[PDB]
Amino acid sequence: NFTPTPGESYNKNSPINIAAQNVYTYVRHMNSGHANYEQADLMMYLLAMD
Amino acid sequence: NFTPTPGESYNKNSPINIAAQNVYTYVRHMNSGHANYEQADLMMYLLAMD
Repeated sequence: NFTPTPGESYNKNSPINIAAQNVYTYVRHMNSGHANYEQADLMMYLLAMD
Repeated sequence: NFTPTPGESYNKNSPINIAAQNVYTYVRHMNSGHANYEQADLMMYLLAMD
């Protein structure tokens, strides 16, 4: 019986936040336009999808 | 035992600021969208990466 986790996180130097930065600059630099969401909104969406 | 430096800088006519202008108009004119950072933010990022 398990709980899905993003890993431990205490600050922006966490691997989930560095991954949020990496995936947000991948997605934002592939989509023409001004986004309305930040990197943390995209990673929280990406965990809710999990 | 050395200290890495951007060169001497007293105003915007400095070579680090002219280089900031040059690299910022290279990066901004290759990326579709409205940036949120200025030229000085990009050059300070580019020195922190060094």
